[PDB]
Amino acid sequence: HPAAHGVLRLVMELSGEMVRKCDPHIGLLHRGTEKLIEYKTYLQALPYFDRLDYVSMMCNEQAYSLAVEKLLNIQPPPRAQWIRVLFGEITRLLNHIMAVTTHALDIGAMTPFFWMFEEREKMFEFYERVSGARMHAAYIRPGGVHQDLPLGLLDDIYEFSKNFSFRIDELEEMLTNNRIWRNRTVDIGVVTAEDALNYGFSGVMLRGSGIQWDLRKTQPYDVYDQVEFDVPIGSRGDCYDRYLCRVEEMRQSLRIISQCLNKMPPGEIKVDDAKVSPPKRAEMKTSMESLIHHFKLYTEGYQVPPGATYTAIEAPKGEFGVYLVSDGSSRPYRCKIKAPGFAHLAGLDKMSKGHMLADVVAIIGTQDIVFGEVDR
Amino acid sequence: SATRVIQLLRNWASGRDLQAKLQLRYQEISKRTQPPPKLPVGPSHKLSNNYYCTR
Amino acid sequence: MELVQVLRRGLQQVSGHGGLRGYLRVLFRANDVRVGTLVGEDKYGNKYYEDNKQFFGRHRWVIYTTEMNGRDTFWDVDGSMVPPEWHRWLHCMTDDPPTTKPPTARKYIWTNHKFNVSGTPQQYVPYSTTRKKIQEWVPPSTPYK
Amino acid sequence: TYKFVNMREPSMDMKSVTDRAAQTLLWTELVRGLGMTLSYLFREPATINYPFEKGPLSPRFRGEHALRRYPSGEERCIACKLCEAVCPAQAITIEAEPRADGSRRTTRYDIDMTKCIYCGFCQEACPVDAIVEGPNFEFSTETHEELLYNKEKLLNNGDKWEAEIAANIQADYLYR
Amino acid sequence: MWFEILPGIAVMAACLFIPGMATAHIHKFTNGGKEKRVAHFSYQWNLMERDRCISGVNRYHVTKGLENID
Amino acid sequence: RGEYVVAKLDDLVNWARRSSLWPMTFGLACCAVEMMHMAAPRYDMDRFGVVFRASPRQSDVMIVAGTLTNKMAPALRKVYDQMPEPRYVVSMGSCANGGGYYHYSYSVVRGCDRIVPVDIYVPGCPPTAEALLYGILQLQRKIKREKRLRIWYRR
Amino acid sequence: FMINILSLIIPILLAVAFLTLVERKVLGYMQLRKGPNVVGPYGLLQPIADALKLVTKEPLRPGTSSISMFIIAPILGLSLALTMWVPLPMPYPLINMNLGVLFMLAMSSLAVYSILWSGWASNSKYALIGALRAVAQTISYEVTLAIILLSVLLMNGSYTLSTLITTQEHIWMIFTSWPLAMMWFISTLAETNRAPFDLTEGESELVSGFNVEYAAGPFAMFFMAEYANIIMMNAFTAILFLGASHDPHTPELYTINFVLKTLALTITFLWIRASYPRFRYDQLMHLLWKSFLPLTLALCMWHISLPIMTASIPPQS
Amino acid sequence: MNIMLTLLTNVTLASLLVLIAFWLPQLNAYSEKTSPYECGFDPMGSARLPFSMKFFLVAITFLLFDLEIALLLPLPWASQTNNLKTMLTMALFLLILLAASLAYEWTQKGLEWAE
Ligand code: SF4
Ligand code: SF4
Ligand code: SF4
Repeated sequence: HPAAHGVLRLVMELSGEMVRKCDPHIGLLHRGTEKLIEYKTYLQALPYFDRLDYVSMMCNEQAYSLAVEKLLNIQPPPRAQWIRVLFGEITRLLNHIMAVTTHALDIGAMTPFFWMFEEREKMFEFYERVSGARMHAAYIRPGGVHQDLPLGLLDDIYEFSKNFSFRIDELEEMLTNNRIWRNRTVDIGVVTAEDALNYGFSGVMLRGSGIQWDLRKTQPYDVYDQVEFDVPIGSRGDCYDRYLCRVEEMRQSLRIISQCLNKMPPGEIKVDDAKVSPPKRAEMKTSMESLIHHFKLYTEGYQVPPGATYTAIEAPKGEFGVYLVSDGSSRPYRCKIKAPGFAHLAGLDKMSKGHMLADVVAIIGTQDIVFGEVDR
Repeated sequence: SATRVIQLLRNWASGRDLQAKLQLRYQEISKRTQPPPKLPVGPSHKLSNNYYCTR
Repeated sequence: MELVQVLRRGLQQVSGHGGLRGYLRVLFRANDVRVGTLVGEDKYGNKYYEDNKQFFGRHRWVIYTTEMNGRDTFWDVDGSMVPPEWHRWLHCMTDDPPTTKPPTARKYIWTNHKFNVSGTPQQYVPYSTTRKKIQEWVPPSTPYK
Repeated sequence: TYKFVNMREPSMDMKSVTDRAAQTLLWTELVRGLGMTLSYLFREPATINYPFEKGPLSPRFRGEHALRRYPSGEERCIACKLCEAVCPAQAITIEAEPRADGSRRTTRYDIDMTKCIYCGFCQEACPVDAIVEGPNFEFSTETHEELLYNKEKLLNNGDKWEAEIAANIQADYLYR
Repeated sequence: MWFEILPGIAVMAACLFIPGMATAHIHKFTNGGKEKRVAHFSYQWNLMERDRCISGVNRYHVTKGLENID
Repeated sequence: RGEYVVAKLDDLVNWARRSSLWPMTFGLACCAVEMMHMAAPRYDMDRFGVVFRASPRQSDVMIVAGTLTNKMAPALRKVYDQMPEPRYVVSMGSCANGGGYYHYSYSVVRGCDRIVPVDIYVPGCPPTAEALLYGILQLQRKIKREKRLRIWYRR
Repeated sequence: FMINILSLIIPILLAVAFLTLVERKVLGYMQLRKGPNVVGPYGLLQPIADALKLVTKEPLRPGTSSISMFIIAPILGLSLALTMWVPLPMPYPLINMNLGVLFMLAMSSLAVYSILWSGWASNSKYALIGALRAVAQTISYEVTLAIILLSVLLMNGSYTLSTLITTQEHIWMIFTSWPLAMMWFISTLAETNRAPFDLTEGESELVSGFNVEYAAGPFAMFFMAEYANIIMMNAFTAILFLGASHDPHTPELYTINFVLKTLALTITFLWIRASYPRFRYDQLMHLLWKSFLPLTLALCMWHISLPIMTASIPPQS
Repeated sequence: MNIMLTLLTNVTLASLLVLIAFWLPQLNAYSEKTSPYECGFDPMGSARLPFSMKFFLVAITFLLFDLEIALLLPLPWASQTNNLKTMLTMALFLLILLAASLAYEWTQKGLEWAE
C-alpha cells in the first residue's frame, strides 16, 4: 500500500469501515541488525545505526556515538559537539519534512510533498558536501565527527536557513488554516495523559498530549545546554496538535541553527586521543605512533571497557536509544535499539477505536512509523 | 528572474515578497574552488608534558 | 515592453541556435532551447555550454555528441559519454573547465573514455584472478612398468 | 521553556463572529491555499535536464571503487588488508603473493558492490590511498555478475577514472 | 515557464473546436444555407411537413416565395 | 519488404512502451525514500513520461527498493507475478541487488534476483537519485533494443 | 449524418487524451515540476504514447471475477461519457431535446452504475469497498443536484439546453445565481470523482478503488470515460452559468468563446486537484446533507417565488 | 431515430475498443496473476461476506427525497399557469415538507453515521 509508509501487514477486522481490530503484523522488513552488530567492531557498527530509520541520518549514530565514548570515559572536542547538534537539528528538519508532507500524501493533497522536498534536497546537498554520500554519511562517530566541514558550507547553511523559515509558512498556509485538512485531522486519534507514557510513547506523541517532557531540556547532551529554544506543547493529544507541534518544532529547529551557526568554536574535529579516533593522514604517513595506531585501530578497533549503558537522545520522533552492553573486547556484545516507533506502533491498536479506514491512514502517519526502525 | 507583471501576480496571489529570496539557488552561494585549508592541531599536540597517564 | 522583450528572446533563441535546423535539432533531441557560451569542446564531439546567469544547477550543461566509438547516439543518450576530465566540471565539483587548467597527464590513463558496456559484447565478465591451488599428481607417461 | 501551540479562543464580537461566518459560508481560508498555489505555479520549475544536465556534487563523494597507481605506473596497493579488515560488509577479498620484483600487490582483490555498503571506509583505511571511492555514481548494469568487479577492472577503473580522483584527493588531502 | 503550458491548451482548444462549427456546418450544408429548423411543439413540426410537401422535391429546407403563387 | 513493415510497427510499440512505462509505488527500505527523492521536483520523475500507479494490474516496471526478507518474499513474488506482461524489474541499492549490508543476516534473502527476474541492477547504497534515474533510462534503451514482433516474423 | 457523429466523438477522445498531458504537466508546473516533456515537443506526443501502450498491455481477467459483468461495465462507462456529448447547446446542438437537463441527469446517474458494477465484478476487498463508497458519494450529490439544476433553469423557462443561450444573453447567469454556482461547481466535483471527492478511486486509502483488477484496455476505456465526464459536465456548467453570445450568421463566434469558458473552468478542476486534501466520504454525505441540503432548499424557495415576485416568469418557448 | 443512431454508434465504438484490447495485446495467464489482489498477500477468502453498511439509515431517506424531487420537477411548467397563487403555496408546501422531514431526521440523530 502507498499509505503503508513502506512495508507492514496491518490486518483490520472491520465491520462496514469502522475498524474493530487493527493488528499490526510487523517484521516484514526484519534485518537482524543487533545480531550482525554482535560480530562487527564498533567502527564497523557505525553504519548500522545510520540505516535504522530512513528519516534521520545522523541523529541515530549520534545516539550510538554517545553510547560508546561516554562508556569509554572520553568526551568529544567542543567544536565537534557543535557540528553534531547543528547537523542533528538539520537532521531534525529532515524527518519533519516528510513526517508532515508524506502524512499529507496519504491524507490527500500531494503538493506540500513537492514543496519542501526541494528544500529537503538542499539539506542533502550540504549532507553530501561535508560527508561522503548524500544519505548515509557515517559521519558522527564516537569521539567526534569524521572530518571538518568544507569551507563555505556554513554560508550555504546560512542562506538555506534564511530561506527556510519562508517555507514552513508555505506548508502551514496550505494545511493548518485549511478546514479540509482540519476536519480529517482534529480530534481524530486521541491519547490521554496516563496512557500516553504508559504505552511508552515519546517525543511528539507525549508533547502533543501536553506532557511536559523533552529530552533536550530535561537531560541535555553534547552542547545542547548552551543553546536556547522552545518546545511546543500540545493541548489535546490529537492529530492536529501533533502536526502543529511538528511544524513549530521545525521553526524552533531553525532558531537552533541560527545559534549554532553564530557560535561555532575553533579547534579540532575529533578527540585528540588517537587510541579512540584515527590520527590525521599527514601524521599517519610521517609519525610512527600515528601509523601503528591507525593500523591497529583500522584492524581491531578501540577496546571498550566492560559495562552497560542506555544513552538516549531526543530523536525527531521520540527517545531513540541504544542499550549498548560491552564485554570488554574490541567488539560489542549486546546492543538493543530503543525505537520510539516500536512503542508508537504498539499503541496503534489503542489509537484506532471507532475511527474509520481513512482515519487509521491518518494515525499511522501522525506517529511517523518507519519500518527499518520500528522493526530493527 | 522573471517579468515584473507576473512578479506582482506571484507576490499578490501569495501575499508575500517572494522575490527577495527564492527556493532555487543563485550566485550567492560560496564558490566551489576553495583555497587549501590549514586545519588546526589538537590540545594534546603539545610537544612536551603530554604523558598518556594524565589524559 | 517586457512582453515583446521575451518574444524577441525566443526570436533570438531560434536565430542563435543555428537557425531553424539547429533549433529543431535541440528541441527534439536536446529537449531544451537555452543558449549558453561555448565553454569547451572535447575530443569526442560533446558540445558543452555554461550560463552563469541561470539558477544553480542549471548553469553548466552538455549537448552530447552524435558519434562515440561506433555507438551512434544522435537520438539515444546516457550519462556516461562525459570524459573524466570534464565529468567533474559538469557535476560542478569545481568551477574550472579542463581547458583553463588541464589535469596532470600521465602515461597509463585511457585515451578513449568509454561508457557502460552492459548489454554490449564489450561487457565485463567475472573470472578467477588466482592461479590453481591444488594441482594433481600427473599420471606416469610410461606404460605398465 | 516551552511555547503553547494550540489554544486561542476566538472572540465572540459581532465583527469577529461574522468573520468566521463569512469564512465558513464564503470559502476564504480554503481559497487561500488555492490562491497561493496559483502563485507557486508561475514559478519556473527546479528540474535539471538529465543526462544533458547533472546535479551538484562535492569532491568528497562516494561512488565506484577504483584502484589507483603511482605516477611511475606501479599500483599503490601493497596488500596490507586493512580495507578488508574494516569493510563493514566484507565486500573485499584479498590474496597476496611475492611474484618476482617490487610488484607484489594482490593475488585477488575482489570488491563486491551488491555486498558493499559504499561507506567509503576502505578509502581512509588505506595507508597509501590505493583504494578510493570514485566520483562516478554512474556504473549501473543489467547482470548481477556485472555488479562485482575483479582486481583487473579496479585497475581499469582507476586507469579510466584517473584525472577526476587525482584532482579530488588533491583538493581534499588536508581535510582528511 | 508556464508558457510551455499553452501548447497543451493550444491543441486541446483546437481539439474542442471541431464538434462546434461542424455541428453548425453540417446543419448548414444539409439544410441549404439556412440553419437547422427545430420543432419543440406540434405547430413547428406540423410546419416542416407542409414545407416538405409544398416544395415538390420533398425537402423542408427549400422554400418557395411569392413567385410560387400566380 | 515485410521486414521493413514489421520494424516500423516494432518502432511504434517500444516507443509507447518506454515512454509510458509506469513504475510501481513499491518501497521497502533506505532506497525507497531516495527513490521518491528524485520524484521530487529536482529530478522530476514525471517529466520523463512516467506516473506512479499502485496495484499490479496498473503498472509496468517493478521498482524493488529495499532489503528483501524471508517474510517479505512471498508477497513480493505474488505481487510481481500479478503484474501483466510486459513487465520489468529494476533492483535498487546494494541490499536488493543481492544480500547487501545484511547479506549474511538470517532474515535477508541474498538477492531479489533469487525471487524475481531482474532487468537492471542499479548500484549504490543508497543509489544517488541521479544513478537510478539513469537506470530508468537504461531500461528505456533496453526496451528500445527489442525485436518482439520482428523475431516473430522470422520465427 | 454520421459524419457529424464522428466529428462529435473522435475529437473528444483526442481532447481526453490531451487532458492526460495537461493533468500531468500543469500539475507539475503547479508543483515545481516540469511535467512530461521528453516525448516529442513539450510532451504533446505523450497522450499518444499512453494510448498505444495501454492498448498493447495485457488485458487481465481475474479468476474470481464475473466475466460478463466485468466487461459490460467498462462499455457502459465509456459509452455514456461519449454519448453525453450529443445534447449540449454548443452553438448548433446535435439533438435538440426538450428535457435537456433530464437527459443530462438520467444517464449521469447511470454513469456511476458502471463505476458501481466494476467494484464487485472484480471480486475483492479493495474494489468492493470502493464500489460501496461510490454508493455513498452518489447518495449525497444526487439528492441535491436536481435541486440546483431546477433552481438555475427555473428562470430559463424550460428544460431545453438551447434556451440557455437566449436566457443568459446580456449578462452571465452566475451574476443571478452565484450561490447556486457555488453549490453546483463543487457538487460536480463530487460526481466526477476528482481529488477532493475521489473516494471511488481513493489512491492512498484503498490502492485504486474500483480499478484494482482492471488493466490495459478496460482502463483505457475507463480512463477516457471519467476524463470525458469531467470535460462534458464542465461544459455543462459553462453553459449553465457562463453562456456567451451567439450570432446566428456567425456560429463560430460562439465556439471560440464557449471553448475557453469550458477550458479555463477545466483548469480549475486541475487547480483544486493540487491544493486540497481528501474528503472522507463520512463528511461527504454528512456535509452535503447537513449544510448543503438545508441551504439548497432555501434558494430553491427563493428562486421559485421570485419569478412571481417581479413578474419575471420566463417563457417556455 | 437520430438518438438511436448515436446510441448504437456509441455502444459500438466502445465495443471495438474492448475487442482489440483483448485479442491483439497477447495472452498469458498462469493462475497467480489471475488471483485477486490483497495488497500483496492472500485474502482471508471471501469478497462475498456481508459488508454491512454503517449508514443504512440515510439510504432509505434518499429514496424518499429522490422520489419527492420528481414531484417538483414540473416546476418550470407549473410557473406558467393561470393560478400561481395556489401554485406558490403548494410548491412551497412540498419544500417545507422535505425541510421538516430533514429537520425531523436531523434532530433525532439520523444523518450521523450509525454505530
Ligand atoms: S565502502 Fe569500501 S570499505 Fe565500505 S563496504 Fe564498500 S568497499 Fe568495503
Ligand atoms: S587497497 Fe589499500 S588498504 Fe587495501 S590492501 Fe591495498 S594498500 Fe591495503
Ligand atoms: S542498499 Fe543501502 S539504502 Fe538501500 S535499502 Fe539497503 S541499506 Fe538501505
